[PDB]
Amino acid sequence: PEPLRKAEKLLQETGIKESTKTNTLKKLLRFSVEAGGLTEENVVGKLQEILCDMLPSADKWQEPIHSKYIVLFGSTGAGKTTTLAKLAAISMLEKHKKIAFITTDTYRIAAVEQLKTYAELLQAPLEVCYTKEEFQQAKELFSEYDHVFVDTAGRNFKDPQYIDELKETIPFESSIQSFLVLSATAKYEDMKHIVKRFSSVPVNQYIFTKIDETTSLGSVFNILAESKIGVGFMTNGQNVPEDIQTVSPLGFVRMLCR
Amino acid sequence: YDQAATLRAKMEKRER
Ligand SMILES: Nc1nc2c(ncn2[C@@H]2O[C@H](COP(=O)(O)OP(=O)(O)O)[C@@H](O)[C@H]2O)c(=O)[nH]1
Ligand SMILES: [Mg+2]
Repeated sequence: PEPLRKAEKLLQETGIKESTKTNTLKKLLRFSVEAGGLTEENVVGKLQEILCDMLPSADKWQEPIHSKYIVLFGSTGAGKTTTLAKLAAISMLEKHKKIAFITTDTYRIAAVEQLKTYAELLQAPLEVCYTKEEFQQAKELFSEYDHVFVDTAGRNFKDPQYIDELKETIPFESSIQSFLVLSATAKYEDMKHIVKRFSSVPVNQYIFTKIDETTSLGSVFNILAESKIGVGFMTNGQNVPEDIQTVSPLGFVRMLCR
Repeated sequence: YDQAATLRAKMEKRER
Protein backbone atom coordinates (compact mmCIF):
# COMPACT_ATOMS: atom_id res chain seq x y z
CA PRO A 1 0.00 0.00 0.00
CA GLU A 2 1.32 3.52 -0.74
CA PRO A 3 -0.26 6.58 0.94
CA LEU A 4 -2.25 4.20 3.19
CA ARG A 5 1.07 3.50 4.84
CA LYS A 6 1.18 7.21 5.69
CA ALA A 7 -2.39 7.28 6.99
CA GLU A 8 -1.44 4.25 9.06
CA LYS A 9 1.42 6.35 10.42
CA LEU A 10 -0.74 9.31 11.51
CA LEU A 11 -3.23 7.14 13.38
CA GLN A 12 -0.17 5.69 15.13
CA GLU A 13 0.89 9.03 16.59
CA THR A 14 -2.58 9.93 17.83
CA GLY A 15 -3.27 7.88 20.91
CA ILE A 16 -6.36 6.24 19.47
CA LYS A 17 -7.21 2.67 20.42
CA GLU A 18 -6.28 -0.26 18.19
CA SER A 19 -9.82 -1.34 17.41
CA THR A 20 -10.58 2.17 16.28
CA LYS A 21 -7.29 2.61 14.46
CA THR A 22 -7.98 -0.56 12.51
CA ASN A 23 -11.61 0.14 11.73
CA THR A 24 -10.56 3.50 10.31
CA LEU A 25 -8.16 1.92 7.86
CA LYS A 26 -10.94 -0.52 6.89
CA LYS A 27 -13.35 2.32 6.05
CA LEU A 28 -10.52 4.19 4.41
CA LEU A 29 -9.37 1.23 2.29
CA ARG A 30 -12.93 0.29 1.40
CA PHE A 31 -13.84 3.75 0.13
CA SER A 32 -10.65 4.30 -1.86
CA VAL A 33 -10.42 0.92 -3.57
CA GLU A 34 -13.94 1.35 -4.95
CA ALA A 35 -13.89 5.09 -5.64
CA GLY A 36 -11.13 6.88 -7.53
CA GLY A 37 -7.54 7.48 -6.49
CA LEU A 38 -6.11 9.06 -3.36
CA THR A 39 -2.76 10.87 -3.29
CA GLU A 40 -0.15 11.12 -0.55
CA GLU A 41 -1.45 14.67 -0.40
CA ASN A 42 -5.21 14.16 -0.04
CA VAL A 43 -5.23 11.17 2.36
CA VAL A 44 -5.30 13.17 5.56
CA GLY A 45 -8.41 15.02 4.47
CA LYS A 46 -10.34 11.80 3.93
CA LEU A 47 -8.86 10.28 7.07
CA GLN A 48 -10.06 13.19 9.20
CA GLU A 49 -13.54 13.03 7.73
CA ILE A 50 -13.76 9.37 8.66
CA LEU A 51 -12.70 9.95 12.29
CA CYS A 52 -14.94 12.95 12.60
CA ASP A 53 -17.91 10.82 11.53
CA MET A 54 -17.41 8.73 14.65
CA LEU A 55 -17.88 11.72 16.93
CA PRO A 56 -21.31 13.10 17.87
CA SER A 57 -22.87 15.45 15.33
CA ALA A 58 -21.67 19.04 15.50
CA ASP A 59 -24.98 20.40 16.78
CA LYS A 60 -24.04 18.50 19.94
CA TRP A 61 -20.77 20.38 20.39
CA GLN A 62 -20.19 23.99 21.35
CA GLU A 63 -23.55 24.32 23.05
CA PRO A 64 -23.48 27.89 24.36
CA ILE A 65 -24.31 28.92 27.91
CA HIS A 66 -28.04 29.71 28.15
CA SER A 67 -29.39 28.09 31.30
CA LYS A 68 -29.53 30.05 34.54
CA TYR A 69 -27.50 27.52 36.54
CA ILE A 70 -24.14 26.33 35.24
CA VAL A 71 -22.69 23.31 37.09
CA LEU A 72 -19.31 21.68 36.71
CA PHE A 73 -18.49 18.41 38.37
CA GLY A 74 -15.60 16.05 37.74
CA SER A 75 -12.37 14.46 38.87
CA THR A 76 -10.17 15.75 41.65
CA GLY A 77 -7.71 18.39 40.54
CA ALA A 78 -8.99 18.37 36.95
CA GLY A 79 -9.45 22.15 36.94
CA LYS A 80 -13.15 22.60 37.66
CA THR A 81 -12.87 25.66 39.90
CA THR A 82 -10.38 27.37 37.59
CA THR A 83 -12.59 26.71 34.62
CA LEU A 84 -15.68 27.98 36.46
CA ALA A 85 -13.91 31.26 37.04
CA LYS A 86 -13.04 31.56 33.35
CA LEU A 87 -16.60 30.79 32.27
CA ALA A 88 -18.00 33.34 34.71
CA ALA A 89 -15.54 36.05 33.72
CA ILE A 90 -16.71 35.58 30.13
CA SER A 91 -20.36 35.83 31.09
CA MET A 92 -19.90 39.07 33.01
CA LEU A 93 -17.22 40.91 31.06
CA GLU A 94 -17.80 39.80 27.47
CA LYS A 95 -21.52 39.10 27.56
CA HIS A 96 -22.45 41.62 30.25
CA LYS A 97 -24.49 39.41 32.59
CA LYS A 98 -25.58 39.49 36.23
CA ILE A 99 -23.66 36.58 37.72
CA ALA A 100 -23.35 34.84 41.07
CA PHE A 101 -21.70 31.75 42.52
CA ILE A 102 -22.65 28.76 44.55
CA THR A 103 -20.04 26.41 45.82
CA THR A 104 -20.68 22.98 47.19
CA ASP A 105 -17.03 22.03 47.79
CA THR A 106 -16.94 22.05 51.56
CA TYR A 107 -14.66 19.05 51.50
CA ARG A 108 -11.31 20.19 50.15
CA ILE A 109 -9.26 22.66 52.10
CA ALA A 110 -9.41 26.27 50.89
CA ALA A 111 -11.67 25.40 48.00
CA VAL A 112 -14.12 28.02 49.23
CA GLU A 113 -11.46 30.67 49.65
CA GLN A 114 -10.39 29.85 46.13
CA LEU A 115 -13.77 30.56 44.56
CA LYS A 116 -14.38 33.42 47.00
CA THR A 117 -11.36 35.32 45.80
CA TYR A 118 -12.61 34.95 42.21
CA ALA A 119 -16.05 36.14 43.21
CA GLU A 120 -14.50 39.06 45.02
CA LEU A 121 -12.47 40.07 41.95
CA LEU A 122 -15.62 39.81 39.82
CA GLN A 123 -17.63 41.57 42.49
CA ALA A 124 -20.28 38.82 42.55
CA PRO A 125 -22.03 37.23 45.52
CA LEU A 126 -21.21 33.65 46.63
CA GLU A 127 -23.20 31.10 48.62
CA VAL A 128 -21.74 27.95 50.19
CA CYS A 129 -24.20 25.05 50.24
CA TYR A 130 -23.91 21.90 52.35
CA THR A 131 -27.36 20.60 51.51
CA LYS A 132 -29.93 20.61 48.74
CA GLU A 133 -32.14 22.82 50.94
CA GLU A 134 -29.46 25.44 51.29
CA PHE A 135 -29.00 25.21 47.53
CA GLN A 136 -32.73 25.58 46.97
CA GLN A 137 -32.66 28.56 49.30
CA ALA A 138 -29.71 30.12 47.49
CA LYS A 139 -31.89 29.89 44.37
CA GLU A 140 -34.35 32.29 45.99
CA LEU A 141 -31.67 34.90 46.71
CA PHE A 142 -30.28 34.72 43.21
CA SER A 143 -33.63 34.85 41.45
CA GLU A 144 -32.77 38.28 39.99
CA TYR A 145 -29.57 37.02 38.34
CA ASP A 146 -28.80 35.84 34.82
CA HIS A 147 -26.31 33.12 35.63
CA VAL A 148 -25.31 31.24 38.72
CA PHE A 149 -22.07 29.33 38.35
CA VAL A 150 -22.03 26.31 40.64
CA ASP A 151 -18.80 24.63 41.75
CA THR A 152 -18.58 21.17 43.33
CA ALA A 153 -16.13 18.95 45.20
CA GLY A 154 -14.09 16.58 43.13
CA ARG A 155 -14.46 12.95 44.08
CA ASN A 156 -13.38 9.48 43.12
CA PHE A 157 -16.47 8.97 40.99
CA LYS A 158 -15.48 5.39 40.23
CA ASP A 159 -17.01 4.74 43.64
CA PRO A 160 -20.67 5.62 43.16
CA GLN A 161 -21.63 6.94 46.58
CA TYR A 162 -20.30 10.25 45.38
CA ILE A 163 -22.56 10.10 42.39
CA ASP A 164 -25.27 9.65 44.98
CA GLU A 165 -23.89 12.46 47.11
CA LEU A 166 -23.85 14.71 44.03
CA LYS A 167 -27.37 13.81 42.91
CA GLU A 168 -28.55 14.35 46.46
CA THR A 169 -27.08 17.85 46.53
CA ILE A 170 -27.89 19.30 43.10
CA PRO A 171 -31.47 19.86 41.83
CA PHE A 172 -31.19 18.87 38.15
CA GLU A 173 -34.90 19.60 37.89
CA SER A 174 -33.95 23.20 37.27
CA SER A 175 -32.97 25.39 34.35
CA ILE A 176 -29.46 23.94 34.41
CA GLN A 177 -26.55 23.06 32.08
CA SER A 178 -24.23 20.46 33.51
CA PHE A 179 -20.66 19.92 32.34
CA LEU A 180 -18.64 16.82 33.11
CA VAL A 181 -15.01 17.86 33.53
CA LEU A 182 -12.15 15.55 32.65
CA SER A 183 -8.42 16.03 32.34
CA ALA A 184 -6.88 15.60 28.87
CA THR A 185 -4.04 14.01 30.81
CA ALA A 186 -6.20 11.09 32.06
CA LYS A 187 -6.05 7.48 30.92
CA TYR A 188 -8.89 6.35 28.67
CA GLU A 189 -9.57 3.26 30.74
CA ASP A 190 -10.05 5.55 33.75
CA MET A 191 -12.36 8.04 32.02
CA LYS A 192 -14.33 5.15 30.54
CA HIS A 193 -15.37 4.10 34.03
CA ILE A 194 -16.11 7.61 35.20
CA VAL A 195 -18.42 8.17 32.27
CA LYS A 196 -20.32 4.97 33.12
CA ARG A 197 -20.87 6.08 36.69
CA PHE A 198 -22.17 9.43 35.47
CA SER A 199 -24.76 7.59 33.38
CA SER A 200 -27.59 8.32 35.84
CA VAL A 201 -26.97 12.07 35.86
CA PRO A 202 -27.96 14.50 33.08
CA VAL A 203 -24.62 15.70 31.64
CA ASN A 204 -25.05 18.14 28.75
CA GLN A 205 -21.47 18.65 27.61
CA TYR A 206 -17.92 17.58 28.36
CA ILE A 207 -15.11 19.95 29.27
CA PHE A 208 -11.57 18.81 28.69
CA THR A 209 -8.84 20.51 30.58
CA LYS A 210 -5.08 20.73 30.31
CA ILE A 211 -4.90 19.94 26.62
CA ASP A 212 -1.76 22.06 26.90
CA GLU A 213 -0.36 19.44 29.18
CA THR A 214 -0.75 16.18 27.26
CA THR A 215 1.15 14.67 24.30
CA SER A 216 -1.79 13.05 22.51
CA LEU A 217 -5.53 13.61 22.41
CA GLY A 218 -6.29 10.02 21.39
CA SER A 219 -7.61 9.15 24.85
CA VAL A 220 -10.14 11.99 24.68
CA PHE A 221 -11.21 11.04 21.19
CA ASN A 222 -11.84 7.48 22.34
CA ILE A 223 -14.25 8.70 25.00
CA LEU A 224 -16.06 11.12 22.73
CA ALA A 225 -16.53 8.38 20.13
CA GLU A 226 -18.56 6.30 22.59
CA SER A 227 -20.65 9.28 23.69
CA LYS A 228 -23.93 10.87 22.72
CA ILE A 229 -22.74 14.34 23.68
CA GLY A 230 -19.99 16.64 22.43
CA VAL A 231 -17.54 19.05 24.04
CA GLY A 232 -18.57 22.48 25.22
CA PHE A 233 -15.14 23.78 26.13
CA MET A 234 -11.48 22.90 26.35
CA THR A 235 -8.87 24.52 28.57
CA ASN A 236 -5.21 24.98 27.75
CA GLY A 237 -3.50 26.74 30.61
CA GLN A 238 -3.71 28.15 34.10
CA ASN A 239 -4.49 31.74 33.15
CA VAL A 240 -7.86 33.30 33.88
CA PRO A 241 -9.70 34.15 31.95
CA GLU A 242 -7.75 33.73 28.71
CA ASP A 243 -6.89 30.01 28.53
CA ILE A 244 -10.24 28.56 27.45
CA GLN A 245 -11.60 27.76 23.96
CA THR A 246 -14.32 25.94 22.02
CA VAL A 247 -14.09 23.35 19.24
CA SER A 248 -16.04 21.66 16.48
CA PRO A 249 -15.68 17.93 15.80
CA LEU A 250 -13.45 18.71 12.82
CA GLY A 251 -11.45 21.32 14.71
CA PHE A 252 -10.94 18.68 17.35
CA VAL A 253 -9.78 16.02 14.89
CA ARG A 254 -7.23 18.44 13.42
CA MET A 255 -5.71 18.78 16.87
CA LEU A 256 -5.66 15.01 17.13
CA CYS A 257 -3.43 14.76 14.07
CA ARG A 258 -0.76 17.12 15.41
CA TYR B 1 2.07 37.36 39.02
CA ASP B 2 -1.03 35.32 39.71
CA GLN B 3 -3.01 32.99 37.53
CA ALA B 4 -5.62 35.76 37.74
CA ALA B 5 -3.33 38.58 36.65
CA THR B 6 -5.26 39.27 33.41
CA LEU B 7 -8.69 39.17 35.05
CA ARG B 8 -7.49 41.51 37.75
CA ALA B 9 -6.24 43.95 35.11
CA LYS B 10 -9.57 43.80 33.31
CA MET B 11 -11.47 44.63 36.50
CA GLU B 12 -9.09 47.50 37.32
CA LYS B 13 -9.85 48.95 33.90
CA ARG B 14 -13.62 48.61 34.33
CA GLU B 15 -13.33 50.49 37.62
CA ARG B 16 -11.52 53.28 35.76
N1 LIG C 1 -1.96 23.33 32.41
C1 LIG C 1 -3.23 23.55 32.81
N2 LIG C 1 -3.52 23.67 34.13
C2 LIG C 1 -4.78 23.88 34.56
C3 LIG C 1 -5.84 23.98 33.56
N3 LIG C 1 -6.97 24.19 34.22
C4 LIG C 1 -6.67 24.22 35.54
N4 LIG C 1 -5.37 24.04 35.75
C5 LIG C 1 -4.69 24.02 37.07
O1 LIG C 1 -4.97 22.84 37.83
C6 LIG C 1 -4.81 23.15 39.23
C7 LIG C 1 -6.03 22.75 40.06
O2 LIG C 1 -7.18 23.32 39.44
P1 LIG C 1 -8.58 23.42 40.19
O3 LIG C 1 -9.48 24.41 39.49
O4 LIG C 1 -8.28 23.83 41.61
O5 LIG C 1 -9.20 21.90 40.10
P2 LIG C 1 -10.63 21.44 40.74
O6 LIG C 1 -10.51 20.71 42.04
O7 LIG C 1 -11.27 20.50 39.76
O8 LIG C 1 -11.53 22.63 41.00
C8 LIG C 1 -4.61 24.65 39.30
O9 LIG C 1 -3.21 24.93 39.33
C9 LIG C 1 -5.16 25.15 37.99
O10 LIG C 1 -4.61 26.43 37.67
C10 LIG C 1 -5.46 23.83 32.15
O11 LIG C 1 -6.31 23.90 31.24
N5 LIG C 1 -4.17 23.62 31.87
MG1 LIG D 1 -12.68 22.60 42.96
